[PDB]
This record gives sequence, structure tokens and C-alpha cells, in this order.
Amino acid sequence: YLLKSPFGGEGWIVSVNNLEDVVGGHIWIGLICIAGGIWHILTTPFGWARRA
Amino acid sequence: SANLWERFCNWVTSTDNRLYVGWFGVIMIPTLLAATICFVIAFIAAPPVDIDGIREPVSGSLLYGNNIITGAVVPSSNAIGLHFYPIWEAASLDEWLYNGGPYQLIIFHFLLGASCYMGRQWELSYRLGMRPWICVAYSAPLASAFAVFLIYPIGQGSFSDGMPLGISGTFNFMIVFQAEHNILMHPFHQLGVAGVFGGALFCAMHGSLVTSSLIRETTETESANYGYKFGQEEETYNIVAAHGYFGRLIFQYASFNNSRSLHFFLAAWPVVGVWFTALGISTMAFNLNGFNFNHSVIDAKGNVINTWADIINRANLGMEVMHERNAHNFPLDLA
Amino acid sequence: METLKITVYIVVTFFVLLFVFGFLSGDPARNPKRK
Amino acid sequence: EKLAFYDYIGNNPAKGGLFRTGPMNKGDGIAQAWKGHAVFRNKEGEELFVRRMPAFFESFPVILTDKNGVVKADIPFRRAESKYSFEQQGVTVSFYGGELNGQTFTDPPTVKSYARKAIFGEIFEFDTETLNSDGIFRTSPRGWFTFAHAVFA
Amino acid sequence: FLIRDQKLGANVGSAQGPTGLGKYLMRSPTGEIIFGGETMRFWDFRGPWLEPLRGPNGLDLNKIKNDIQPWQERRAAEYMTHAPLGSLNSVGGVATEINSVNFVSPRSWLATSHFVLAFFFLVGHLWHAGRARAAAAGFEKGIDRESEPVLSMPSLD
Amino acid sequence: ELVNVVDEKLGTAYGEKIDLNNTNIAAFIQYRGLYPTLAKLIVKNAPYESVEDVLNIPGLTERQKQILRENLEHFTVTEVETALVEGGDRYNNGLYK
Amino acid sequence: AIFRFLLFFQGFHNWTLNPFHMMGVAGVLGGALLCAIHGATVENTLFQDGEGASTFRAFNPTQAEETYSMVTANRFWSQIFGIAFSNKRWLHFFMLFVPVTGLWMSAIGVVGLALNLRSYDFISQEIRAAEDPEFETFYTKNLLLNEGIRAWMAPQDQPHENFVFPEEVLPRGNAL
Amino acid sequence: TLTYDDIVGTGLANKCPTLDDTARGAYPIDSSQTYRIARLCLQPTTFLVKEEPKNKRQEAEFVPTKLVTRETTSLDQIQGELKVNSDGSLTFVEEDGIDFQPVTVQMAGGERIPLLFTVKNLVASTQPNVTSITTSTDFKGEFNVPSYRTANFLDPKGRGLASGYDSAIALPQAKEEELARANVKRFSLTKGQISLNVAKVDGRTGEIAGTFESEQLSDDDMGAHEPHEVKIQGVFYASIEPA
Amino acid sequence: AELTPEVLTVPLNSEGKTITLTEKQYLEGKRLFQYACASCHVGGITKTNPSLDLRTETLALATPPRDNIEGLVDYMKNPTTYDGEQEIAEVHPSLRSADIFPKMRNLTEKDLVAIAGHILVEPKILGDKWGGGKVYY
Ligand code: CLA
Ligand code: CLA
Ligand code: CLA
Ligand code: CLA
Ligand SMILES: CC(C)=CCC/C(C)=C/CC/C(C)=C/CC/C(C)=C/CC/C(C)=C/CC/C(C)=C/CC/C(C)=C/CC/C(C)=C/CC/C(C)=C/CC1=CC(=O)C(C)=C(C)C1=O
Ligand SMILES: CCCCCCCCCCCCCCCC(=O)OC[C@H](COC1O[C@H](CS(=O)(=O)O)[C@@H](O)[C@H](O)[C@H]1O)OC(=O)CCCCCCCCCCCCCCC
Ligand SMILES: [Ca+2]
Ligand SMILES: [Cl-]
Ligand SMILES: [Fe+2]
Repeated sequence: YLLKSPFGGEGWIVSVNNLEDVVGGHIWIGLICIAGGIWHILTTPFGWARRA
Repeated sequence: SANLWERFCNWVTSTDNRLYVGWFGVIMIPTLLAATICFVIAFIAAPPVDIDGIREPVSGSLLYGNNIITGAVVPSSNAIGLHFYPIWEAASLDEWLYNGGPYQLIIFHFLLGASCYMGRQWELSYRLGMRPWICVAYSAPLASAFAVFLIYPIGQGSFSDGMPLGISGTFNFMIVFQAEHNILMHPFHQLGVAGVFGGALFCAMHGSLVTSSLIRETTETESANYGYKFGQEEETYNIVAAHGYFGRLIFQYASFNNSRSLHFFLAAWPVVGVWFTALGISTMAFNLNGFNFNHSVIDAKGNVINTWADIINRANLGMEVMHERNAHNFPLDLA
Repeated sequence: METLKITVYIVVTFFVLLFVFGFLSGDPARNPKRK
Repeated sequence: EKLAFYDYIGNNPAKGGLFRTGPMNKGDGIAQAWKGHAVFRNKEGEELFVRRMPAFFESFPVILTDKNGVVKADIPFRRAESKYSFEQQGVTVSFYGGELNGQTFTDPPTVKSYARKAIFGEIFEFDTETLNSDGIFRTSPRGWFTFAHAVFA
Repeated sequence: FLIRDQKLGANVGSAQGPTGLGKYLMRSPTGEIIFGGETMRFWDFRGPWLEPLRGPNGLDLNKIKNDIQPWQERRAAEYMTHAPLGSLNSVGGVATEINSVNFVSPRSWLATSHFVLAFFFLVGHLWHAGRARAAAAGFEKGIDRESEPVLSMPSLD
Repeated sequence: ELVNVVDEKLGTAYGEKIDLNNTNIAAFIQYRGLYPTLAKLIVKNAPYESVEDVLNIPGLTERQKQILRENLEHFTVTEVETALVEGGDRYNNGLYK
Repeated sequence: AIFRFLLFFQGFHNWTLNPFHMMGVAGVLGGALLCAIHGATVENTLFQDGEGASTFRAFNPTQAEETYSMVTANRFWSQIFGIAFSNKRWLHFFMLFVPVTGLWMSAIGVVGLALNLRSYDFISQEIRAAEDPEFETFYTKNLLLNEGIRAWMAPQDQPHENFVFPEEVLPRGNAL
Repeated sequence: TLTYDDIVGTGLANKCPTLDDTARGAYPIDSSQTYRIARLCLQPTTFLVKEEPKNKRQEAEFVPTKLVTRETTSLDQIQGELKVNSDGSLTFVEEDGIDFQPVTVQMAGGERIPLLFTVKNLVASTQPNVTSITTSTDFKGEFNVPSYRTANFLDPKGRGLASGYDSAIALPQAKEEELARANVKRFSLTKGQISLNVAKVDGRTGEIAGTFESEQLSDDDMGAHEPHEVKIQGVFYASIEPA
Repeated sequence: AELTPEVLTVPLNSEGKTITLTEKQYLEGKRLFQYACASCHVGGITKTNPSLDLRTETLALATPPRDNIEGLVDYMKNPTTYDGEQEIAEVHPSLRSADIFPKMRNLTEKDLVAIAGHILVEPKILGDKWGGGKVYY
């Protein structure tokens, strides 16, 4: 979905059209999200992250 | 070489360039040259465009019978809607010029660059140590091009409904808009004209007050302008005499004496008003139109007593009923 | 025609990289004082 | 003739345009003669009247009514449901005095042609060749002098 | 209307409209059969009520011809008369409509409110980001009368 | 010479009565009980050489034939005009309220 | 009651196509730009004369030094737009000129609409549209919008004319 | 088989089905069993426009042209009875279907040539005595070519046939004899020739395939100018079934 | 210039007998007509089929006659085509189909009578406006 065009037809995120993907996708976000929650708890911005 | 890339970044970002090609500029300069170059060629030699997707080409270029006032670059086909139509999406250019391909190449590059143009209006201010926000004033006119060239089309379902790139083509966008949205009767447009009228008004106020209260340093037969040297220390006009006059025209507390508060107002007014006008077009892009007072006031029996609001509806129906002659096949105009 | 697509794509990548790798290059640094 | 001529919207200074240059003749053409008064009637013999063109309107519709102002005939846009087409009404036109004096015309097209003309008042015969006219109304000196002085002032 | 007129004995498949494109059905740019009229711009619409009529090539002339179900006819009618068109004072319909049906689609309300908010926030972004960059380097309160940066740079003139 | 076949048609029977060979289907809504069912049959059943030939549409129930007989005075018939029949214009000629 | 005045002028005088009305807007629109642009240029090109963030108080009601860097402003625009002021006396006179000249022009255009001496059509366009039915510009399109405005409005907008336009005479596209 | 989504945007939807190199058989005709065409389909490949020999009549030929519109050319869903005739021939008679598509092609000059590529009211026939449909079993016949634009179409100045203006209202006092042709709209109706010559049969499923060539006139624009002669070559696919 | 009981006197049945509504019923109908009709019959027209309107004359030539309280009422219970040769309760709101058109569930015989009265009273007040469309707005 994220690699989908945002123009006519291919509509990107808004083209989601069935609950499996909705539910499925949220499963991924929940994990991917908490994963980053721990990662930041356990870290500091790198170098560029700081010089940027 | 202190390091090529290290150098490159020093040039790009250099504040010693006649024209500040910035980081945003690296995106701006090319997109804007494409938009401009494609436009000029289109406007001069492009052939007729089937704007309404009904195989009824509208020629809008000089070489095909148009003059500066009528001529324009016509919007992509309605057959195309919101689909992306890059040249590499056509069997040929002949096909691309017929479905209004140039339009997209132009609006997209322009809107892209005009944004970076904003990003730049920030960058240079940074490299020069001046406060930001100028770029925020430019967010209003930009937010309009956006509303008129992209939001409205997204909202309406087709780029063919975006404002054409030409004088008369624009009047078309307006006249029809009014018919389908009754914009004159919408709060946001009104705020828009207040800002524009007001702006021009204030622009004249300031302009005159100041120019009229300039300290004499010039001859009777010498341009009053010379009385100013680029890089002066003190002011060139008596802002206390200015306020003295203006305070008496209306009344003291209704007059500015703080040049900073004056200039903030001077910028705040138009920018805020145009912001609303842009939000109007971006809002009526989802069919939340102006007030509809048709047949509101009715008499004791039920008869309809007209108001100017009704005389306005007739003029609107004329537009509705005549625009896009051959494009409709059904009762309701839902597109 | 399939070529032009390729070329255009390349060309836009160049500039977009030049852009990201640009502000990345310690842009805050570039300015009159505090950096 | 002179009298009939003043009763033609083509001499109304209010018709015209800012960049519609030249004499009034580059417009409708050099007036040659008065075709005559046109009287329109419908199958029943009833005499109809052509609603004239108000100066305000660049273009105006052909509508015909009787003495009491009742619409009796007209030239339809959408024929799909026309109730008053000159055809359905047997509209005819007769002339009195002038070029066409004493003549009558009954073939729809010709009747409508003249009806289409009645709109401007008395119907005349123009020479469009000479000045290579375009048939678009231009204003009289009265009009220009007025525009120029109102601006200068 | 394809449904209506078809009941009056019209052959939707071969009906020719004013422009010669196809009153009821036409083709999209890539060949698929879609509804005709200005609605050619929405040929990307998919929906429960309309799908059962779609074939492998888009709207199937046989299903359209004898598989249209009543619940669909009234669904199409319902949705037709509840398009997201309305006025600020909530008068459902086109700007030239008459008062009576007080309605403005929730989809219109939501979409507009959030574009305004979304927008002003982008201004908010620019504004607070512009302030932060000047604040950091430290000049968000004015140019140092003394050390005026511009004054130390060569003239481009 | 050049002529607008339609404006000319309005000078004939069509233009005075419901033309069974040209007039659009909606025209039948101005008489009692002709619209839905019968108008479809009349239009669907090609041209007629004479008004009565309508009474001959295959299947017409005895009552329908009755009704038709009653309204014949409101019908006529003229050469089929393409400009008026092409495009399926007899089922929808682009006119609504 | 003023909006109909606008719609009227479009419909009857095709006022938007008038050279003078255009100048008019170029001035009002362009004047509302100088306004906004100059204001912002000043507020973001100010010297620091206070220790606060709210720089409004930091102003000397009693002249003396320029409160904003006229020299910095010049360089800014000179690098972002290519052109830039550098004579506050002119920059301010310009601001009087632009919108006052604009409104003056928009007036002349109307003084001409009084006599109906409008800028309604382009003759070369009309002539080609007559002979050739496939020639279509955004101009011709507009003129049709006008026809509709006039036909559908005239009745209740000019009561004294007792207009009666039979449904069949009313110009209308397909379906609508 | 592929679902809608499996075709959407590929352009595949504007392509008549195809038979494989194998299917070169023959379908049998009972001559005592009615047959119909469940699905005729025509896909254009080329549009040639015969050029006007200028005044110097020197015999004109057809020339290729670029398709300025897009992949919207195909005719599909054609259907009707394929009655067997006394002499043992077959004549197809169309009833309904997407039997026409407005096409527009450009030329050397840059001229756009719009036509209403169609086969409305087809009446194709074959050779007498045709017990079974073999490869190349020529079908030939005529069809009708209705005006490109229908009765209600209005020109840029509002003039129309069934509706619209009576004249050049922009030139109120101009001579009219010269404008005659462009004010009075005429609705053209003409005949066309086509020939469907088979190449692939498949008696198994009763589905033949092949190539066609048809000729017809282009848009005369409500009779404002002369129509161009057009030739169209492509391929077709038909589904024969007892029914 | 008022809504007199003289104006609220509309035909009850086919045999000429009439009924007189009251300013309460009227308003009430008008409200109900908006609640379950305007959606498609705003101003006496018919959006999903512009060929049939609510003009009294149109209802007069209907089959059976639907230009009186009794008529319209029957219709709101068991709808038919203009020739009456076909029941359409499945794609038109009616009492026998409130499961499909909920808005029609509340509706009681009292309500049906008001809606009907409104339809016969409106054209009496508005006139041509009621039947025609935008042409009359
Ligand atoms: C881009 C959009 C655009 C823009 C920028 C303009 C801009 C302009 N228009 Mg155009 N217009 C447009 C689109 C646009 N128009 C379109 C699409 C149409 C339809 C065709 C028109 C139709 C139109 C008409 C019909 C007219 C204009 C006029 C004008 C000009 C004058 C407005 C003015 O300053 O009044 C300022 C108002 C005054 C009369 C000044 C005196 C007022 C006093 C000082 C106020 C006293 C206030 C009092 C203290 C307050 C009490 C009030 C109480 C409620 C609180 C201006 C140049 C006008 C013009 O050109 O006239 C010469 C004009 O008549 N326009
Ligand atoms: C929303 C909450 C959130 C926030 C505020 C942050 C914030 C941060 N993250 Mg964390 N992160 C999160 C969630 C979040 N993260 C999650 C859920 C994960 C698990 C996947 C991670 C994994 C993660 C890693 C592995 C790292 C960070 C790092 C960082 C820091 C620098 C990031 C940076 O420089 O980006 C700017 C990045 C660029 C220069 C690339 C621009 C290109 C983008 C991706 C594409 C273009 C965008 C386009 C506009 C969007 C369209 C959609 C697209 C799909 C097509 C920053 C403090 C970095 C760090 O310093 O670690 C301590 C680092 O290495 N994060
Ligand atoms: C300033 C740079 C610039 C930019 C931003 C654009 C932008 C655009 N161009 Mg223009 N163009 C430019 C310069 C530019 N152009 C120039 C100089 C020319 C003349 C040669 C053109 C000629 C041109 C044509 C002829 C056309 C366009 C079109 C377009 C639009 C769509 C193109 C597209 O689909 O991109 C999508 C591209 C991507 C998906 C890539 C984005 C890059 C990502 C972020 C990189 C991913 C990283 C990658 C894996 C890195 C490799 C690994 C690394 C470690 C080495 C787009 C608005 C088209 C148009 O107008 O359509 C409506 C079109 O037809 N352009
Ligand atoms: C006779 C003069 C006249 C006047 C007084 C107005 C007045 C107005 N116009 Mg109109 N207008 C005019 C001529 C006039 N117009 C003409 C000739 C045209 C062209 C045909 C238009 C076209 C037009 C348009 C298109 C629009 C307006 C709008 C408006 C309203 C806001 C305008 C605005 O923000 O201006 C900007 C100027 C200012 C910032 C000045 C503010 C001054 C106001 C009037 C208040 C003054 C205070 C009051 C006197 C009380 C003080 C008392 C206190 C000390 C105790 C305002 C009621 C807008 C509208 O409808 O919105 C509701 C709108 O959209 N006008
Ligand atoms: C292929 C082809 C042929 C293409 C054709 C394309 C096409 C259709 C284009 C046609 C264009 C066209 C003909 C349009 C007609 C418009 C037109 C000419 C209108 C008539 C104008 C006219 C004479 C009427 C009178 C009204 C009038 C005077 C208005 C003029 C408005 C005007 C020029 C204002 C300019 C505003 C502007 C952008 C200037 C900004 C100046 C600037 C950089 C200041 C910034 C700044 C701010 C500070 O605060 C300080 C301190 C400093 C230092 C400083 O610098
Ligand atoms: C697809 C990719 C295509 C790529 C093409 C190839 C690359 C670029 C080639 C450029 C050749 C043309 C030279 C142009 C010169 C110039 O501008 O002045 C030369 C000056 C002097 O600088 C400078 O010149 C100096 C040398 S000299 O003084 O000229 O000797 C030099 O040392 C210094 O670094 C330099 O900044 O240039 C600058 O100030 C730097 C920035 C340039 C701005 C570019 C133009 C902007 C366009 C904007 C968009 C507008 C839209 C359209 C409207 C009209
Ligand atoms: Ca040729
Ligand atoms: Cl239009
Ligand atoms: Fe100032």
C-alpha cells in the first residue's frame, strides 16, 4: 500500500478495501510501533540524527 | 580540494550568489524551468484539447486562433480524471497533446517549485540572520494556487475541473464555480475580498501617510526621492507627524504610533484574509457551498417573496443550464 | 518512450538525493552565529 | 423613410462596443431602403407582435404576442416540446409601404428571418459589400463624444 | 437511469448520446466498460451495491440487462438523492436548489473541517519551525544592530 | 436546399399529435393509462403505416386494445425521421424537468 | 444586492473581459500584495532593541534609527526575487500609486459601460465561429454562459419589462 | 480466467479474445438447428484514411494515421441469430451490443479525423453450402453508419439541429446566405461494408476467430464539411452456440 | 393574502366529496412531506424519474386517479405505475414495505392523510412553481 500511487486508480493508503488488510495492517503497526518504543527507551540519537 | 561535496554544499548554500540558489532551490530551479518552458510552448503552439472528455477539442493556443486574452493552456481530459498522465503514458505526443497532457506537466512542476520557492524564502532568511516568517506570508498566495490547481480537482474528481492556465479560461473557472457553489454567498470568499480590498486600502493608507510625512531634504525642483540614501541610520519620515494627522482624521486611539504594530497589521490583514479565501475554494472543493437562502422569506399564504438572494439564483441557473452544453446526460450535476 | 520514463526517473532521483543529503550535511551549522 | 429609419435599434447609441471601431456603416451596412412595415399573423388571422430588443441585450429571443400580450408564437430552442413554433402556428408575414409593399411570405424560414429582424424595429435593406461590414452594431457620434467627455471630465 | 430507461425498452449497450459517446455505457482509457456521462471520471468507484454487475472487463451488458436486483435499484436511488452536495446553512443539493431537504453529508463536514485544520497546522509547522531555527542560532528577536551579518558580506550588486 | 428536418417536422401531424413513429416515449404520459406498459410496446414495436396498425401489436390484451382504440384520435404517423429516432432518443432525448 | 450587480455586469457587459477592469484588479490585487509583502519584510527584518520575544514593545515612538534593516531587506529580495527596493521614499510612493491607479482605471471602464460601450466581443473570433462550427475557445464558452445569465435572469430582474419567455425559448444545454 | 482486477489498467480489456495456434478445426452446422452468435467482437489494429487527390484527380489511396484518443476502440458484446439459409449459407444478424465506438485519428498534416467506427445493424453472410465453419469462411455484409454527433449536439456558438440557435447570433445584421451551411444542421446516415474472414476455428467449443476489414465514412460534423473515407483493419472473435 | 380554510378545501374521493384540512394538518403534512419525500420529490418534481410529477393534473390522469386524499393515501400503502398495471412497492416507499424504507415505519394513517393533503394544497398556493422545475425557481 505504501508503494501505491496517490493518483487515480492506484490510491495509496486510501485504497484499502477489505477488513483483513485493515486488521492485518494494524497488527503490523502495533508491533512495529512498540518495537520502536523499546528501541528509543534503550537509546540516544546517533550522530547525523543530532547534526541534522 | 577541501572536499568536492563539502565545497558543492558551500556554493549551493553560499550567500554570495547573485540569486540565492538554495537547497530548496536545487529542486526549484529545475521544476520551474520545466513548468515555464512547457507552458510558453504550449500557450503558443499546443493543439486543441478534449478538456471535457467528450471528444470536443477546445483550442487555446495562439497559433490555433487565440489571442493573449482568450488563449490558454487547457486542462487534462475528464476521461483522465485524477489519473497521472506523464508523457510516457501515451502511445504518442499527438495523443498526449489531445488529452491535455501538458496541463499536468505544468501544474505539478509549478506547484512543486512554488513550494520550494517558499522553502527558499526561509533558507535565505536563515543564512542572513533575519527572522523567518516572510515565507509564511507567501503561504497565502501559494495556498491558493494549490486550492485552485489541486485541491479543487482532487475534491471534484478530475484535473479537468482545475482552473485553466489563461485569462478567459480563468473567468470560465469563476463563472462556473459561482453557478455550482454560489461562492459570493460564502463567508470565506467574503473574508477574501475584505483582505484584498482592505489590503489595497491599507496599502494606500500606509503608502500615502508615510510619503506625505517625509522630512524635507530636497530642492523645490528636485525629485523628493533623492532625499533618501541607501544605508541610512535615522528614519526618512516623521512617524509622529504621520500619527498626528491620522489620529485627527478619525481619532487618536484609532491610529498607529508604533511602526512595528503598524507593519504587523499591514501584513496580517491580507495574508489572513487570503488564507480564508484559499480555504474557501479548498472547502467548496467538497461541496460545502455558500448560504442558500432560496425561497426563505414567504408570505402569509405560502407565496414565495423574492429577495436579492433569489435574483442571484436566476443568474446562477443561467450559468448552470448553459455550461458544458454537451457534457451532461442526466438530471443532477454531481460532477 | 519507455526510455524517457527511465531518464526522467534518474534525473529526479539525482536532485532529490542532492536535496536530502543536503540538509543532512549539518545545515543548522550554516548561519551567522550560534552553531 | 427618414421617420421609419429612426425607429431602428441600429441607430441607438446604446448598442455598440468600445473596440467596435468606425462609422455605424461598418456594422449593419449602408442603409439602402425601407423594406416596409412587417405585420405578422397566425393561421387564425390574429395579428401578432414581435417583442423588441432592449438596448441592454446583445442577443434577444424571438417572441410573438397578440394585443393583450399573450404569447401566441415564438422560435424555440429545444424543439423537443415546442408549442409555439412558427410552423405549428402558421405564422405569416405581410408588408405595407416600402420595397416589400403588398407582398406576403408564408414559408416558415422566410417568415422567421423577418421575425428575427422585427426585433430591431423597422426592417431595412443594407449594402454590406462596399465597406465590407461585419453586421455588429457600432455607436453613433453622439455616443463617442459622450464617452470621451465623460472620461476626460 | 440506465436502469430506468432500460425498462422503457432502451438498449443501453448501443445507446448513442449527444456527443456520440454512449448515453449509458462507454469505455475508459484502458478499455474497460464504464458508466457514461460526466460520470466517466469516477470509473474507479467500487462498491457492494455495484460490484455484482461488474464482469472481468467491467460492467457486463448481460447482468446489467437482467441481473439488476431491486435492492440495488433502490440503493442507487437512495445514494443518488443523497450525494454530498449542500450549503453552509445545510440545504442539501445544488446551489440553485430550493429549501426543504435540510441535509449536508457527514463526509462533506468531516472532509472540510479537517482540510482547514490540516492546513493551518502546516502554517503552524512553518511558523514554529522558522522560530526554532532562528531561536537556536539565536536571532529570533532581531538583527544585532552592531554585528549586522549582511554588512560583512561582499556586494553582489 | 438546406433545412432543419426537425423544425420542418413541427409543421406536420407530428407537432399536433403523438407521432407513433417519431415522438419520444414520455409523450404518452399525457393520456390515461398509456404510459408504462403500452408506450413501451408502441415505441418498441417499430414504425406503423397507419395509426390503426397499432391495434395490431402482438399480445395486446383485450383491454389494452380497448384503451388504444380510445386514444387513437391523439395519434398520427409520419415518415420515420432519423434525427429524431437515432441515438435511442425516443427513450431519453435529454429533457427532464 | 451587490452580488447581482456583479453577475449582471458579467452576463450583460461581459465586464471581466474589459481591459480597464483588468487593470483595476491588477491594482487592487497587486496592492493587497505590496501591503502583505512589505509588512512581512519589515517584521522579519527588524533589529533587536529589546530583550523580549514580543518585539512590539521594543519600538521607539520617537524616531531616531530605522527600526528594521533596510539594507538587509534589499539583499534578501535581491537574491530571492532578483529585484528589490532600496529607497523607502519610492517604495512608499509606489504603494500609493499601485492601488489608486488601479481603481482609477476600473472607473473609466465603467464610465464606458454607462453608454454600454463595452468590451463584449472580439470580432475576428465571432466571424470564425460563424463559418466554422468546430472552432472553440474559452472565450466562446463564456459568451454562452452570458446568454444563459441574461435569459434566465432578465425576467425577475427587470420587472418593468413584463418579460415572458416560454420554456421552449430558454437556452439550455443537454439534460440540465 | 482473470478477474476484473486482473485486467484493470492493463488495456487488456480492449482486446478481443484469442484462440491458440492449435484450434484450426471446423464447427458443424445442423441446418435444422437454429444457431446464434453469443458474442461477436471487433478489435481495430489500423485506421486508414483515403486522401483527397486535390483537384488533380490522380486516384487516391488510404494512408495510416495515429490514434489520438486511446484504447477505447473495440466493439464487444455483439449478438444476434446466425440463421442458416436455404442454399446452405449463413447470415449473421445483429440485435444488440456495444456495437459502436467514437474514434479519432490524426494525419500527416495534423488534422484530426473523427469517425463513428461501428457495425450497427450488421448483416454478414457467407458462401452458399457451408456445412461446417472452416478456417477462412468469409463473412461479408453491410451495416449502418449514423451521424457521428446526435440530434442534440450544440456547436461552440449554440447552434444545433434538434435544439440550439437558429443562426449566428453573434453577427445580428450579417448576410445569411453565406452562413447557411453552418446554421442549418443536417443529420447524416450512411451504409458501410465489412468482411469477417476466419483464421481459427474450434468446433469443440464453437468459437471462431479471425481478422476483419471494413470501410465507412467519417464525421461530416452535422454536415458542415465533407466526410473522409475510412478503412479499418483489425481482428475479431465470435462465440457460436446452438441456443 | 392568507392560507384560508377556503384554500385548505381539497377533494376527498372520486365522487366529488371534499374534506377541509386545518392549519395544523397542513404544517404537519409539510413536515412529514419533508421527512419522507423531499429527498426525491422536493418541490413537486421527481428526481429519480423527472417524467412524473405531483401536479394535480398529472395525478388526475394517473390510473387509478390519485388526485384526492383517498387516492394518494392508497398509493402510500400500495404504489403502482402510472397505468396501475404494476405494483412498485419494492422500489418506492410505502406501508407494505416499511422494512425496506424505515422512514415509512412511524407513519400512521393520520400521517398519510396529511402528506396527501399537502400535495393537493401546495399547487393551490404555489401554482406553476409546484409542478415545474428550476425553470420556475
Ligand atoms: C480577482 C478578482 C476581482 C478583483 C480583485 C476585482 C476588483 C475590482 N472590481 Mg471587479 N469583478 C470581478 C472580479 C474581481 N474584481 C468579477 C468576476 C466580476 C463579475 C463580472 C466583477 C464585477 C465588478 C463590478 C460590477 C464592479 C467591479 C469593480 C471593481 C473595482 C473596485 C472595488 C472597490 O474598490 O470598491 C470600493 C467602493 C467604493 C464605492 C468607495 C467609496 C466607499 C466609501 C469610502 C465607504 C464608506 C464606508 C462607511 C464609513 C462604512 C459604513 C458601512 C456599514 C456597513 C458599517 C476593483 C478594481 C467596480 C468598479 O470597477 O467600479 C469603478 C464595479 O463597479 N467589479
Ligand atoms: C512516530 C514516532 C517516532 C518518532 C517521533 C521517532 C523519532 C526518531 N527516530 Mg525512531 N522509530 C519509530 C518511531 C519513531 N521514531 C519506530 C516505530 C521504529 C521501529 C521501526 C523506529 C526506528 C528507528 C531507527 C532504527 C532509528 C530511529 C531514529 C530516530 C531519530 C531520528 C530519525 C530521523 O532522522 O529521521 C529522518 C530520516 C531520514 C533522513 C530519511 C527521510 C526518508 C523517509 C523515510 C521517506 C520519505 C518520506 C515521505 C515524505 C513519506 C511518504 C511515505 C512513504 C512510505 C512512501 C528520531 C528521534 C534513528 C536514531 O537516531 O536512533 C536512536 C534510527 O537510527 N528510529
Ligand atoms: C528538480 C528536479 C525535478 C523534479 C523534482 C521533477 C519532478 C517531476 N517531474 Mg520533471 N523533469 C526535470 C526535473 C525534475 N522533475 C527535468 C530537468 C526535466 C527535463 C529532462 C524533466 C522532465 C519531465 C518529464 C518529461 C516529465 C516529468 C514529470 C515529473 C513529475 C512526475 C515524475 C515521476 O513520476 O517521478 C516519480 C519518481 C520516483 C518514484 C523516484 C523518487 C526518488 C526516490 C525518493 C528515491 C528512492 C531511492 C533510490 C532507491 C536510490 C538508489 C540507491 C543509492 C544508494 C545509489 C514530477 C512532478 C512527468 C509529468 O509531468 O507527469 C505528469 C513527465 O512526464 N519531468
Ligand atoms: C458604497 C460603498 C460600498 C460600501 C460601504 C461597501 C461595503 C461593503 N462591501 Mg461592497 N462593493 C461596492 C461598494 C461598497 N461596498 C461596489 C461598488 C462593489 C462592486 C460592485 C462591491 C463589491 C463587494 C464584494 C465583492 C464584497 C463586498 C463586501 C462588502 C462588505 C465588507 C467589505 C470590506 O471588507 O472592505 C475592506 C475595507 C476595510 C478593511 C474597511 C472596514 C470598514 C467597515 C465598513 C467598517 C467601518 C466602521 C463602521 C462605520 C462603524 C464605526 C463606529 C464606531 C467608531 C463607534 C462591506 C459591508 C464583501 C461582503 O459581501 O462581505 C459581507 C464582499 O465579498 N463588496
Ligand atoms: C507565450 C505568451 C505570449 C505568454 C503570455 C502569458 C500571459 C497570458 C500573460 C499576460 C500578462 C498580462 C498582459 C496581464 C495584464 C496585466 C496588466 C499589465 C495590468 C495593467 C497594469 C496597469 C498599468 C494598471 C494600473 C494598476 C497598477 C499600477 C498596478 C501595478 C501593480 C504592480 C506592478 C505591483 C507589483 C508588485 C510586486 C510583485 C512587486 C514586489 C516589489 C518587491 C520585490 C518588494 C519587496 C520589498 C519589500 C520591503 O518591505 C522592502 C523594505 C524592500 C527593500 C523590498 O524589496
Ligand atoms: C538536467 C540538468 C541540466 C543541467 C544543466 C547544467 C548546469 C547548469 C548551467 C548554467 C549555464 C547558464 C548560466 C546562467 C547564469 C546566471 O544566472 O548568472 C550568474 C550568477 C553568478 O554566479 C556564478 O558564476 C561564477 C563564475 S562567473 O562569474 O560567471 O565567471 C561561478 O564561479 C559561481 O559558482 C556561480 O554561482 O549566478 C548565480 O547567482 C547562481 C544561481 C543561478 C540561478 C539560476 C537561475 C534560476 C532560474 C530560476 C527559475 C526561473 C524561472 C524562469 C523564468 C525566467
Ligand atoms: Ca483531408
Ligand atoms: Cl462551460
Ligand atoms: Fe512601511
